[PDB]
Amino acid sequence: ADVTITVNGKVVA
Amino acid sequence: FACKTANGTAIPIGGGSANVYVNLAPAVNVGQNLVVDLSTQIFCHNDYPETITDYVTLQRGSAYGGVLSSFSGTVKYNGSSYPFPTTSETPRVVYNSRTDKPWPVALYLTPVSSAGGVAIKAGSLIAVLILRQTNNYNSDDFQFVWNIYANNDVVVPTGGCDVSARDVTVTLPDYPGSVPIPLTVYCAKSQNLGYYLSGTTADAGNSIFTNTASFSPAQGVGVQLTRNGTIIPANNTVSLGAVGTSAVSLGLTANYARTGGQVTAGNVQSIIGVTFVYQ
Repeated sequence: ADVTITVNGKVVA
Repeated sequence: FACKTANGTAIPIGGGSANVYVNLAPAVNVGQNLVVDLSTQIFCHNDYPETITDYVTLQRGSAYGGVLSSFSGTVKYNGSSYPFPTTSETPRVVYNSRTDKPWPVALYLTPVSSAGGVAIKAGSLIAVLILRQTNNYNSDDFQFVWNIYANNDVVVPTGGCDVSARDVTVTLPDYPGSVPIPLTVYCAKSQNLGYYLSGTTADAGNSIFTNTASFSPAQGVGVQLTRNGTIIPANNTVSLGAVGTSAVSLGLTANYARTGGQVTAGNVQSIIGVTFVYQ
């Protein structure tokens, strides 16, 4: 690919 | 004829090949892409100005090396452009003064993609340049090799267009929040562009990238990208219309989306590729 996107997140209870 | 690099480091002249470390700042230009402007990186002078004039040409067979070996382009030598790899000896540059003067050389690459890139890590070979040195008073005629190495990590663009970043990291707010993805593209001249996403998905719609978080991963959720509220599945090309010299946003936003079963607490990560195409 030309660009790599790293998406971080979190589910909190 | 004696030379040094931008930070003042001597380049030994003649005899054996020399490994010369330079900073580069590659960029798309109209019709060709700058790999490296050596005129800001290599500076030469003459230690006997009163009595000797030095002449230096770039010889046939000068070419890219390493990861750029398979590419062709042009070399700008002393204000004129020639094919690269070089197929003839260039005209000369004259060094008369004790005052430093740039070596007036820039290397360009012929585009082969739309917005592709080739990574060059610091320490890697960029090009192999063959120089020929003569003078105005005797028969001395010697040829020698400068192996040009990257001093800094770069990505050389191989297309008509370039991106704001080759690697983008975004952090979503806590579930179920969303976040814009800052990512834009521009072109050296106007081009009609599209793009598509790549990655592993978790859903029937091929639109939720799997959660690959290593530690304490959440269950039941992945990452889904949208543009102006429209979901973008993997491997489905989105149009950007015509992209000129000012940056055009891809319009991407990251969201969480459910993949089935209960959602459980934990970390989320997805790695998503973007690839550009001409339309």
